[PDB]
Amino acid sequence: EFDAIKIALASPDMIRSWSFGEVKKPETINYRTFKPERDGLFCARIFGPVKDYECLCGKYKRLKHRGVICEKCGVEVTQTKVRRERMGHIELASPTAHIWFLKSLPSRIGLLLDMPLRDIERVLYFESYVVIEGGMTNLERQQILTEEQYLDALEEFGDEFDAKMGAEAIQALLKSMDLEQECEQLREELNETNSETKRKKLTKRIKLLEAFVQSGNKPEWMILTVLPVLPPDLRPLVPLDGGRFATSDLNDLYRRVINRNNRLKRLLDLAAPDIIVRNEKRMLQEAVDALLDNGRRGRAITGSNKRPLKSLADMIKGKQGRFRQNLLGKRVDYSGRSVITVGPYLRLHQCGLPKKMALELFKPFIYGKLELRGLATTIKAAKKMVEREEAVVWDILDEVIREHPVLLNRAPTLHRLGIQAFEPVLIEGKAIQLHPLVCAAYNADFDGDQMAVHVPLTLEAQLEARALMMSTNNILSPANGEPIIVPSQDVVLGLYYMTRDCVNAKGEGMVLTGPKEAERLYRSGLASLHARVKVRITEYEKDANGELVAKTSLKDTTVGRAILWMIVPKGLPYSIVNQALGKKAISKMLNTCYRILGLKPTVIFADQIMYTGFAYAARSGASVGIDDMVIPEKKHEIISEAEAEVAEIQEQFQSGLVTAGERYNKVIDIWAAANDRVSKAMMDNLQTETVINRDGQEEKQVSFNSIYMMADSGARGSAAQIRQLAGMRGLMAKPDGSIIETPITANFREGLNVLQYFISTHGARKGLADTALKTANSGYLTRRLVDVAQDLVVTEDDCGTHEGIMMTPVIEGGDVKEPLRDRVLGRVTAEDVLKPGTADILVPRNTLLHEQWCDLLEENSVDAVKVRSVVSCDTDFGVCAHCYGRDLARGHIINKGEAIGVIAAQSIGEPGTQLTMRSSIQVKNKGSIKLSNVKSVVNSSGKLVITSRNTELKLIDEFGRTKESYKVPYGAVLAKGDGEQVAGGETVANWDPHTMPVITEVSGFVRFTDMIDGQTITRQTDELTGLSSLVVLDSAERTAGGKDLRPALKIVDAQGNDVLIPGTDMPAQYFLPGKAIVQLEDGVQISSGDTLARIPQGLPRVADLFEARRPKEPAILAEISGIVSFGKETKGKRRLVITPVDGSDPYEEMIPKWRQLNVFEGERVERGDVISDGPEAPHDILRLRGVHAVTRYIVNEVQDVYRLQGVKINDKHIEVIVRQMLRKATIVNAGSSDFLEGEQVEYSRVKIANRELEANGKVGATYSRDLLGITKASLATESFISAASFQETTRVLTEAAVAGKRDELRGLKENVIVGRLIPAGTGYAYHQDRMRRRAA
Amino acid sequence: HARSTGSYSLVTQQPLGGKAQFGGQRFGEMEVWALEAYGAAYTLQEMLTV
Amino acid sequence: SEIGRTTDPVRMYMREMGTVELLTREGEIDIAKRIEDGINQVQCSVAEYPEAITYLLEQYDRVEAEEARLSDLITGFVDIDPELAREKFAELRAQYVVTRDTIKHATAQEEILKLSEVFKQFRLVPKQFDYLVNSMRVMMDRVRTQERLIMKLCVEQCKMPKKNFITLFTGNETSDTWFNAAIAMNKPWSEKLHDVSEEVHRALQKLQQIEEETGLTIEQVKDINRRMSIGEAKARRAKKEMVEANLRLVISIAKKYTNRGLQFLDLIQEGNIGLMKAVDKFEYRRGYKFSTYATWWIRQAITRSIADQARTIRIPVHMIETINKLNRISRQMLQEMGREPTPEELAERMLMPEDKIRKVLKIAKEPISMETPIGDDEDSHLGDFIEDTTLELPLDSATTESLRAATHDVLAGLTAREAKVLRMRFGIDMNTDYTLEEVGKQFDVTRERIRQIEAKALRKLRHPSRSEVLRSFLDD
DNA sequence: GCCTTGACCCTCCCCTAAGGGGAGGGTTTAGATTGTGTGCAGTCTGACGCGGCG
DNA sequence: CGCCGCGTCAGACTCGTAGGAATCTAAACCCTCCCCTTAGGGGAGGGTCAAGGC
Ligand SMILES: [Mg+2]
Ligand SMILES: [Zn+2]
Ligand SMILES: [Zn+2]
Repeated sequence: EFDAIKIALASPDMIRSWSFGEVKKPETINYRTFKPERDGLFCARIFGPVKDYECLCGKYKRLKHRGVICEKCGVEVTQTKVRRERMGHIELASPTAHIWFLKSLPSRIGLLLDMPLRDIERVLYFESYVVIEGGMTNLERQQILTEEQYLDALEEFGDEFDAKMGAEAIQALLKSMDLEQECEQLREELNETNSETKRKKLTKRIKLLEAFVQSGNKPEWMILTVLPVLPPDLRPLVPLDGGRFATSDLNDLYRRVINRNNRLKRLLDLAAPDIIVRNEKRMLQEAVDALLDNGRRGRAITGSNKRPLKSLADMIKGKQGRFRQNLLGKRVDYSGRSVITVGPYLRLHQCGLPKKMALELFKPFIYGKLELRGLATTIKAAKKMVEREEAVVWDILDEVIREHPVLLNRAPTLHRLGIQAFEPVLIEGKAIQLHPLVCAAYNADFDGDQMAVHVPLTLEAQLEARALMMSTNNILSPANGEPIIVPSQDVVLGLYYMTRDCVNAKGEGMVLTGPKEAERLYRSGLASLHARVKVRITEYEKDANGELVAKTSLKDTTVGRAILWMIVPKGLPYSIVNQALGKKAISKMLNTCYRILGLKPTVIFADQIMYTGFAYAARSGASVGIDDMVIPEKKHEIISEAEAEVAEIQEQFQSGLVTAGERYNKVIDIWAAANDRVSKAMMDNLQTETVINRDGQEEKQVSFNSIYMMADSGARGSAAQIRQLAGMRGLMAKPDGSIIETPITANFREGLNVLQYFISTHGARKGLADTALKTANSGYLTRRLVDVAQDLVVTEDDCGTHEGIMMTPVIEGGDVKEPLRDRVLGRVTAEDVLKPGTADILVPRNTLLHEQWCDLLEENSVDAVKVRSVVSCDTDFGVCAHCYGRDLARGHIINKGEAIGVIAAQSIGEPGTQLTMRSSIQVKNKGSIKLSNVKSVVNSSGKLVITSRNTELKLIDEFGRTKESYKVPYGAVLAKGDGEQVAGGETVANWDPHTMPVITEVSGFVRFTDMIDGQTITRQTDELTGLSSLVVLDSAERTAGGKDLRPALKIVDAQGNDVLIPGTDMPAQYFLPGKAIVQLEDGVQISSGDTLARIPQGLPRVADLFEARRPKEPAILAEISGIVSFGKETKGKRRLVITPVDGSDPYEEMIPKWRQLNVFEGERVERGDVISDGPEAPHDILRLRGVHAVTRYIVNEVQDVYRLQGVKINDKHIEVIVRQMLRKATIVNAGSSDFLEGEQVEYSRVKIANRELEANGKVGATYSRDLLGITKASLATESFISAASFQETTRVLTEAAVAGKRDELRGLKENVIVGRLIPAGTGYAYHQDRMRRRAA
Repeated sequence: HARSTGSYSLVTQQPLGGKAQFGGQRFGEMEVWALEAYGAAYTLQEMLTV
Repeated sequence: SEIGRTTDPVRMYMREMGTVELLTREGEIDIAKRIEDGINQVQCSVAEYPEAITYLLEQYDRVEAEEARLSDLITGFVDIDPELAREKFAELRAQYVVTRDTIKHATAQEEILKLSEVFKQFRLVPKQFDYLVNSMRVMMDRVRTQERLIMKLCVEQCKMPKKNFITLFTGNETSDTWFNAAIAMNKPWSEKLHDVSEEVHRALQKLQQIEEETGLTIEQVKDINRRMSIGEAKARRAKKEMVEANLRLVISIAKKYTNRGLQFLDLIQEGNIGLMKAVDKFEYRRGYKFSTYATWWIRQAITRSIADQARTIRIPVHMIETINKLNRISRQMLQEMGREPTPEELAERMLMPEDKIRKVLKIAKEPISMETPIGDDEDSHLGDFIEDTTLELPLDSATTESLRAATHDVLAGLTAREAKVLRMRFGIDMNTDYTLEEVGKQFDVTRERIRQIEAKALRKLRHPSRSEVLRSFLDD
């Protein structure tokens, strides 16, 4: 049909060619006989007939006369549907500026004219004149005149010059300007400029003028002289049920425009005084502005409610505009809704659908099969049969729903498992019966939740429901490869109770012929489910081939584990059930079944697990009583002891031994300790207090307490909640967040009193208000992520890149937060993985690291694997299937046509409602030590002194992999020789946290340089030290001289010889900053390593990381590598000069010195190391360290937020969003290219342009990749439709109109807007043969 | 509540809102993303157009 | 200076409106005198052209036999009963005839000026005076447009010097005596237009009638018309000073209409139009103040524009007034009874029948916005509940298609002639149905035979062999 | 059976005599009057563009 | 010319039923145009009913 959408400015002739007549009157319809009035806003002569195939006068009344325009009424005899398509126009009596091109910032009229919006608005409002042309006059072009200046220069310099006011003046200025001449003038002005602010000004204006030259647009079309009128059926005036009329606000706004325009024409006919005509022109301008965008300029016009009228711009923008309410999502037919209940009998692929719902949802199918089977002669006979609900329409309904899936949806659809397809089973209720195992995917409970049903109509939709969306395809999560159709609550409690063992249970110690004998003995009441017993078990294993070989042996098992073995599929080991099965063990059992045997055994296994767990949770009788909340018998004395401690601390505070701060902190500490004591006593009295007799002798076993069994199986409940049931509730926080110093010593088994309950509600309401207010923030973040990543699709199979990220385990301090195996599983290697035994290929170059390769990496010592990433994919407009890796929902490599961007955005945004809206080194374990980035010297006391700020300590095991990683401050003295064994708890590093020491260069003697005493020093004596110290104070502390001039502590030999560096002849001196305390004099020897001077020192976070927000005061990084020097101080901006050795030397910054610097004048810096400290800005990380550094930073900083709440997301999904944030590139040197310098282009565009330029031997452009947040990256897309539908619709449509953009509909949103197959999924083939039957 | 076909709005011709109006279910933006995350292009195209 | 500080056009208007100070009782009088002197100057400049006075005396002799009345020709005299006008018309005719023959040339400037000053006495109705001045504008603008078509062709040829093309063109007025002097320089430009020297004739020889149709010189006509322009620019600059001084009166009146459907600046602009009409119609010789007369026109314009454009569905002025009268009768009956009256008694206090008042009560209601929040929410609006009632149900479309198929089936089971006249008698798969005579003439057969054929075919289709498919498309 | 023929028959639209009734439109109206008139708001946080100081 | 505080702009969950908003306001003239009134008459356009003629 069409292949692109173009947007541009409309000329007056274009606007008159859309129209079918001029709207000349504000009449809508006759009040007596509601036919539309001629020449009005509803006019059948302009806009089309109001009855289908009938004129207005009734003279031509049938399709016999079609297309004939009546000569009496002028109405064309045609369909009335044309009243939705036929526009009109208003010929404006005065030129009126378009408010979008004036007032949507930056102003296009202002930027094109290079006038301030203050001067343009003064001319528009008839307050000032502007000189269109100066002539033989001293007046420059566009010079603004007040009225008196105009009347002076008019009589003084005659009518040689031309000066006007109003939008006729602005229009004459926009018409009189030469765009190409001004482009050349501005370009040669750019070639004369070094000021980067003015250079940005000029490149903005140049690309505006160039967009106007390249487009067909003319500047003067930004001033309206003709006004389009929307078709009247899109602004309908319709009679309501009670005879009242309902209208659009556009009729009010259009009527006001017509009324002020007709009065302006009248006044120009009467030759009114010009104060009246200027007023009418201002009123027509503000009426047209209110029609186009109501509320931008001035106060919003309200009509008859004091509610502002909805303008044309409000129709298409916002959450309730066309795009977001009607185009990006719709209300659909063949859709129902009901409360969901549980069906525990259902199979995983089926739902229960009420017969009353299905009879309506499937109604044309039933009509078709009633007429087809001869049971109805006519669709109306069939309709009456279905109304009467004859007994045969239920048979017809049972055969029309037979293999026909339905989609079930629960809002909010946070991820794609919120829509799943099921085969319906017709039930008799009114409630949908949902399978239990899918509820966790839906986040559904049966406490009043509703779900929507949708009927797939076409064969393709039915086969996508069956093949893509069916719940038996959805057992693995797409966020992480973990099972998402997983047992819970009742199932895991039944499977846990079944697989537990009692000590002296009935039937203990017999020997069973198999699991069938165990079931016989349990059912006949001769053995207990927990009787530990000896069963002959035959288990099958897969050999090297796909063959399944059996082994039979007597296992020491229980009766219930033998019973549970009967439902386990064959390729699985008996050790998978020979344990008590909690939630984790059952999830791992399902994952094991999936990886070993595949999907068909796994869905059968999951159904059998559900049935068995339900059955044996029923058999258990597992109740909850009040005697199950066993309160520890020593809780009262723990509380009495903490009360005695708090009383003695209170008496200490009365006796002045402690101030209120440490007093309060001591009370908080002795109550947190007593709470931990009560919790440990409660859990110890709860977890094993089955004491049981084995042949007379008492023995302890794990407890069959019901509260404990629910908590221990992972069914429901944490230890933190058993603490509130049976322990004490503990310390509560004020709404301030500060802890109330008297805790709830009660639990819920005992009562809380009124005061305890009140201070518990303090935090209960805070949590509930967080839940209520963070869904909006998480939805907004997910929407921004989808709209930044929607266009990313796996388009290629392999891009042949060799880049990638080096995956290592995440180690923060001395904990391994993320192992290598789950950071590298399902990813394609980027280089051959080698053993510690060198040059032997362990894993070849393009291997997808499935579980066997990961076990091979784990049994070897591989600590780092370089893998392929989407940020390093070479594919233009997409991603190859190898840089992505596995589809985590399938378990194999991703397919071409997968919308991995929507999956990534949903995977990140789904857990957002589980996030919150509001010194020395102690090595843990044994292993070798190695340090990195060390500036190391030997102290006089047998030490290692690491005088650096980039060093880090790493603890290696005998395996060879780093297990702990710390990093130590400047001048941290090492208690260890680096490179050999340490022990657990062994202190390796000690330093000063609160003060920064100065550590010397080489051994020698103190010498002084530029420290003129009395002006750079206060020599102060500390009364109990014996030797006085010398302070180098602030700059305002002393007079001119040493305040800015730096004291330099030289080191020389005692014979006066300056000591020279090993390797360089660099002069050994130490320049120290102000606020320093020195304890040294001249003459005393100092070896290398003496410390001479001491200078003393949730969900919003993820949203800030993806928006790439620069923090409040960032870290300061070294742009270029070199040596530090200092320029103009004593302004407030300390001037740092990094001096390279082989580059262009001067590079300065303006560091405000109210942040402590962490660099010295003698030490070098690498590009990007911290000069000052603070939260790093990701733009700086990208510029100075690169793309891999900023993606490493963003994935680590986002997974720190997610791992803290126990949320497991693959970092494929964060790398997808990071790749979509690195989509632009600013050109630094164009070469022989079509780009300017300092111009932001797409990275793929400049990469393709360089591919073509180095294909023709010429030099391509050089660029610097930008980092944009997810809002600025999704607003900077090459598609104006998706950007305008995301947000800021006015800005997007304004820049797209003045630039003359064209949208080729290449992403998912633009094909959703326009009702096409998306270019992903099963529409990927269609778009491929749409583009190869267009490029041919 | 269920609906196969029914009344439609005036300006946009989409189904009406509630079960009092015998209306359709809102297949909103997040459901469209859910269908785009599957490859359900034909299911989506019939939700949007037909 | 307050320039550039506000966005409100009301504040901008009031700001620029207050820079004109109010007039005294004496200021209105001499502004009105300036207006009347401008119009008197226009009239005394009109008097130089005779055919206007001839038309006016034509009008008077038409008043003599009463083809019209002089109450529509003159509003009065200054130094209306029909006896004084006889005296003044006779003395003016005796002046026009005594001027007609005296043509010489210095003597011709005595009688024209005394006729001008004696024609000054007639203060005409605006219609006749406007007709005379517009007639003179048409005469001078057609004379002027051929005057500059003379130069239109001279630009059509070549480069155009007309700095000294005007040297002896002034005064000759009969022939090309000025035209021959242009080639007398023999510069190349003086070539071009001269070979068009014949084509120019019917322009400056159409002067051959008009200088015999006006009697006076070209610049005499042009300069009495430029004196008319000076007089009307004096009268127009004085009307502008009376409108600009009285805009506070318009705001003073318009503030009492502020919430009846129109906005404050809309009311101000309509009242400004009324005020300009009042300035045109005011007579200071009545001794009244300008406020007294101008309030009538300002209120007229404001109330008329409220009746015209305050409502989406426009109610005519007669029904607007019926609604207003009904509303104040309802106010009186609600006060005197403490209870909102019913249309029965509301029709007994009014003079009107009850069924008239019921529709008047149903006629006065303003449309609701379809952006009205239902539930006073902001997510669901009134437009979300309004249904397209012109849509055909898909079961009705499918029934229509099945019925087309069934009638196609039964019409295939008839003779070709009978099925043709039965598809032609009705509009089946044609764009129009036909009458018996049209079907007959297409067959070259009578009307009654076609009636017989179609009645027989219908009787065939009535049989249950051919009817059970179609009987299913009927209801109770 | 096909085809005319003369006589009938139907509805629908316009006409009657002397205005009645009403709708919908114009026009003027002469004591003097000369600057509106409301709110409402317990958002925060980015982010951009600009006067104004240095 | 470069930087800092200020002005401004743009974003911020889907089912059932209730469900809106409620003030304010010429009169006397004149005109044309359209429909209406009896008790049916006249005609145009289009159908219908028995006669037969082949
Ligand atoms: Mg719930
Ligand atoms: Zn018509
Ligand atoms: Zn790739």
